[PDB]
Amino acid sequence: PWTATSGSCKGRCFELQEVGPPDCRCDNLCKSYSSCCHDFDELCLKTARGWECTKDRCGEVRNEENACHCSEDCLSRGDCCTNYQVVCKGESHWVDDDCEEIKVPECPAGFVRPPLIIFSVDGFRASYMKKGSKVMPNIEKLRSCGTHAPYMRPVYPTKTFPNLYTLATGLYPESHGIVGNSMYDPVFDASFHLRGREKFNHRWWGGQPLWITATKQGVRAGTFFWSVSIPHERRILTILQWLSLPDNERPSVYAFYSEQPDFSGHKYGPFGPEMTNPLREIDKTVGQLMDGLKQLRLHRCVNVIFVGDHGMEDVTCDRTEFLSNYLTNVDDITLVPGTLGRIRAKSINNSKYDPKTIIAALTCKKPDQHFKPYMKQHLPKRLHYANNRRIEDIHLLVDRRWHVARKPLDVYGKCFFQGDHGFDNKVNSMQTVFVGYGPTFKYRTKVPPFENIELYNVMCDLLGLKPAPNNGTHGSLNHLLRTNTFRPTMPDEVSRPNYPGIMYLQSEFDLGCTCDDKVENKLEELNKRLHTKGSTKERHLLYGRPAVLYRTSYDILYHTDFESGYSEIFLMPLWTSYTISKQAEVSSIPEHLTNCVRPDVRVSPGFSQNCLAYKNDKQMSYGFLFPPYLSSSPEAKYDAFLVTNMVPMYPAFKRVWAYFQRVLVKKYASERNGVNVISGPIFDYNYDGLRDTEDEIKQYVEGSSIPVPTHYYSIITSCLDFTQPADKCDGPLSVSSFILPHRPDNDESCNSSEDESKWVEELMKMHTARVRDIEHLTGLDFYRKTSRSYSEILTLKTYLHTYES
Ligand SMILES: *[C@@H]1O[C@H](CO)[C@@H](O[C@@H]2O[C@H](CO)[C@@H](O[C@@H]3O[C@H](CO[C@H]4O[C@H](CO[C@H]5O[C@H](CO)[C@@H](O)[C@H](O)[C@@H]5O)[C@@H](O)[C@H](O[C@H]5O[C@H](CO)[C@@H](O)[C@H](O)[C@@H]5O[C@H]5O[C@H](CO)[C@@H](O)[C@H](O)[C@@H]5O)[C@@H]4O)[C@@H](O)[C@H](O[C@H]4O[C@H](CO)[C@@H](O)[C@H](O)[C@@H]4O[C@H]4O[C@H](CO)[C@@H](O)[C@H](O)[C@@H]4O)[C@@H]3O)[C@H](O)[C@H]2NC(C)=O)[C@H](O)[C@H]1NC(C)=O
Ligand SMILES: NS(=O)(=O)C1CCN(C(=O)C2CC3=C(C2)CN(C(=O)c2cc(OCC4CCOCC4)nc(C4CC4)c2)C3)CC1
Ligand SMILES: [Ca+2]
Ligand SMILES: [Ca+2]
Ligand SMILES: [Cl-]
Ligand SMILES: [K+]
Ligand code: NA
Ligand SMILES: [Zn+2]
Repeated sequence: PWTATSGSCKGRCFELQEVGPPDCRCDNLCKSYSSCCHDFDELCLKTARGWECTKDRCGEVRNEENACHCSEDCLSRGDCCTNYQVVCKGESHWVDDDCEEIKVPECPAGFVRPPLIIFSVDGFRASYMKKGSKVMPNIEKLRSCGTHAPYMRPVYPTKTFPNLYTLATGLYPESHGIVGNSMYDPVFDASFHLRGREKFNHRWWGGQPLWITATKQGVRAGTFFWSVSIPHERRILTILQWLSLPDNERPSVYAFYSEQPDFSGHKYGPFGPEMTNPLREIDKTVGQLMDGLKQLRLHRCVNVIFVGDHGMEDVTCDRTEFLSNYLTNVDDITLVPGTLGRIRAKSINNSKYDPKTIIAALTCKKPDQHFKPYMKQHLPKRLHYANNRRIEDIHLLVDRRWHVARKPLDVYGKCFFQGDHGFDNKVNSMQTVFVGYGPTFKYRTKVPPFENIELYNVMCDLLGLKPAPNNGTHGSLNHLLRTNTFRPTMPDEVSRPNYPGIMYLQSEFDLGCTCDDKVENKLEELNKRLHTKGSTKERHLLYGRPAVLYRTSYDILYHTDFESGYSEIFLMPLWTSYTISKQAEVSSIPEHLTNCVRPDVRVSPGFSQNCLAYKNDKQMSYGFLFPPYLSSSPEAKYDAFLVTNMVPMYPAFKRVWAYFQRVLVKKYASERNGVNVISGPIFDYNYDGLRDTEDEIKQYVEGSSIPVPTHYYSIITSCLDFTQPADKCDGPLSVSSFILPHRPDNDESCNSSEDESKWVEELMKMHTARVRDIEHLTGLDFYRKTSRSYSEILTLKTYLHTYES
């Protein structure tokens, strides 16, 4: 829209509030709206004499034409060149100073809290920290002397706006709404693009980003965004000038963004020899900032975060898959292409368009096919990439180093580029960086890798703000912090369990399936009773029972080898917990326990499954949560065939589940010196990442009230010190978990005609999960009763086992 650009920026340069149409603008974003006053360049973007003081300029008379100053008044004016005190007052560059612990904020009088400066680097791959260390001394000083992770995991897709906005909000893209760098919203009937004006409309941007959270709570925020044409040196000088403002106008939070190294990375690849110079240049910018802070006596006052959005992979246009090689109908689709694919109908008036036929035509068609198609609800749940109408139903997960495109003309265009990003967020090349330096961060401390969704909470903790509701786990990053830790309380248990005893006779049941229990001494008779009353429960429930965080009716069921929380509403366990020692033996299913299920005399027939429904349902079979293969004794093996341990399983999924239970659990116990396993169903028919209520379930076992899970989870816990057995661990724990999709075929696994040893593990790795993912999906809270700090437990709950080298 039109602006009066006739007015002036005099005494307004980089003003901290964005003035409306009646005026022309002088803020750091004015150029991006073509709204600056005519004299913005002249007054606000000075360049004369460059960015550095020289000996000749020391004690110059102030000339207001200069980009920066070397006059005696510059310190109190806050506009010296960042090297002024080095060149003119015999001081050292910050990077040449030994690091010294910052135990408290050393701030000028009138500072109410340490400022936070967020320095974001686009496309800064995690491995640049080591690989570029010789050319980035300032960054290396921040890293070594402050708090750093070896890498930080971005969100999917590993694109720029989704990640930058996740850093801003603590939200998954599905929640904040920036699901891609390009998007179509069918409700608005509008398109969002990198180029163009639509991206500036507020309706795209969900959640509450840090600058708003700060403003709403009375903390002044620096104008976060810089028009691209403003040179980095000017952005630095501007932040330092703002930090020199009076107490009642000075921001408490600042942001710097660099388009490098992403710009060069796309052209040259992540490690192209051309990459050295951009890394040197970013390091020089960091050194300007630190030297400038040091001049202002703020270098032991501010907290600095050095963070990236995502990494960068080698991708060249010869590694392109074309949908025109697969689809005969290729002109009837719209593709959002590149390092991910999203497909929809070109016209909503095409009644032929059929997603099922599209998926089929894209599935395992070429031997080394470098993408895989998914309906979005079938994507790995760790990606949290489905619950937004801007995400098309059909998704293509693209292999690292490749692109997908609709037709070969479209690519001639990725042949002028050698790098890209966007792939699955567990891919090593997509990982990025985190360093925190300052009074509130720890000193010379390495922390484990963590996800970028956690940072918003921490930025809030650094500024004294209450975060808006978000997808971080607040407290899981307390180990990065010297002070201002957030100490939450465990959620309160909402439903208390029943503990049913023996209440039903065998003949009350009509299961249609019933084992012929033929076997029939008081040493063992009291033993069986004590096991049913929970005498072995300390062995199998190592960390307390899970708490149920919603209103329901459920029963705790005790057994020799396993304990369960059985839902009377869903007719199956919510959780089954058991411990397998390193010594445990695997056994096979005896004939008196084949093709049959036993009534559980603690649970009414009306609250039990039955076998007739499985017989009648020609598509659905059943498996067991506690694995009968791992029963401790032949007497205990009967418990594994109780109807209360049965769950609905498609025969295709049974292949996966049996291999897990019969092969992998024991392998893990051998490798990890025992494991504790908690397994159960998940119902997420509306693909929102949250536990379904009973009225959301779309599929039941034929002719019954038995709901069919969308997924099966397992949480596998052992001692981080693997010289201690899982059931006698004195210290921190180790965990890996999965959320496997409960699918009626193995179309996902292109090698599934082979033996399970050639494909099931690969599937499970792709569907690796955090405990916290499982908690959202089940309304359960785990690790209630450990010896450990609750924040250490929150860290453990956010861990993801990625399987990357
Ligand atoms: C990740 O973390 C996030 C954040 O915690 C989790 O996301 C939250 O999840 C909740 C459950 O799905 C969801 O609760 C909704 O809220 C509905 C109100 O939503 C609107 O207002 C929200 C609050 O706005 C105000 O406050 C904030 C505070 O900071 C300010 O910044 C605001 O400016 C306001 O002052 C607002 O956040 C929300 O934003 C969404 O929608 C926008 C479009 O308007 C998008 O721009 C934005 O990106 C958000 O979009 C996401 O979320 C929506 C779902 O809301 C989703 O569809 C999108 O795909 C996208 O994912 C809205 O503007 C409320 O109406 C809902 O109530 C129904 O269900 C409840 C259950 O208790 C019923 O009891 C209730 O009766 C009600 O039923 C009625 O309506 C039904 C639905 O239409 C209808 O069918 C029925 O018959 C009834 O009539 C429910 O409470 C939060 O909205 C959501 N927040 C965000 C930001 O996403 C997320 O779950 C976490 N993920 C995981 C995996 O853990
Ligand atoms: N990869 S690619 O897309 O092929 C490539 C294309 C070319 N390209 C550009 O044109 C850049 C993209 C971009 C520019 C210019 C300026 N810019 C911001 O000023 C910004 C900062 C921010 O910072 C958010 C901060 C929140 C706190 O944590 C640190 C980040 N957030 C947001 C928007 C999300 C709101 C925006 C983002 C680079 C990327
Ligand atoms: Ca980026
Ligand atoms: Ca759900
Ligand atoms: Cl995209
Ligand atoms: K069946
Ligand atoms: Na297959
Ligand atoms: Zn990029």
